[PDB]
Amino acid sequence: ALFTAKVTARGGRAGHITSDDGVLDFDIVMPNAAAAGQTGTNPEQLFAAGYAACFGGALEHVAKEQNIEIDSEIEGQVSLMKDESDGGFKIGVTLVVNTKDLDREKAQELVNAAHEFCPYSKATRGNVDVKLELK
Amino acid sequence: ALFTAKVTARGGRAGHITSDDGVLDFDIVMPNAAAAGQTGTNPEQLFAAGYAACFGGALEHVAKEQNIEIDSEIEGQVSLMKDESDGGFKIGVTLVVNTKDLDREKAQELVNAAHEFCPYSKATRGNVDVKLELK
Repeated sequence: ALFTAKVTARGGRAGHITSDDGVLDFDIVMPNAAAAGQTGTNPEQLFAAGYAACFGGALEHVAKEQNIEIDSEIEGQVSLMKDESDGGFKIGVTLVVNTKDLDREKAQELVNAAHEFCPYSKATRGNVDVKLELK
Repeated sequence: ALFTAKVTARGGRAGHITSDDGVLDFDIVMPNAAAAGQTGTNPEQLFAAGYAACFGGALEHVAKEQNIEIDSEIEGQVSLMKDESDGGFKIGVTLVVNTKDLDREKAQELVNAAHEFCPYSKATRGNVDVKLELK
């Protein structure tokens, strides 16, 4: 292990998360948060944030390998969905990649390489149908 | 989609994340590259948060399905590891489930059930070593 990040979640779908280091400190909120005057995050948003960040790191590393400096914005879009197999729930993911002035052919190549490197892509491979979009 | 969470990552390993609602607004700081004492989050910490929350919520639900009102505390521990398959990186997860004032046998049963329910468990199936531990 290079490092272990620790976060404690108390109390379920209306609960609260505090990272070991205090950097993360939030309520977990339900769909009616605005109406109820609550503020916070949820597991989908946390997923979106992590995957966006993971993918940016991966894109930067693959580019580096080719001595390319990239200026990127990655929008992670994580959807909660009904799991008809189960009567339960599952996740859907889209990543919209903005690589600014990078030639598009190169952008396409590095996005694919990034998807093979990013630990979140590896963790979800074959379970989630991760859609990759360039702009 | 029931709902879609959206978060944008600017840059890479030392970049920044901002959720669309501004609730998450953080610099990316890797614990292995934070010599100046920089404050921030990372993909492993966001995943520890998210999976702790998801599992706590899953636990709550399965317990309620068994007519049990559970008070839950879950520590997610997400390690970044070397991946010898490709000389790259991968994540490992441990979840430490604290079920207070509750029978350990029933506790384990409920942990087993929450793991089938939690969408992050479904998402990572077979690709991440996920350890479920009690106390």
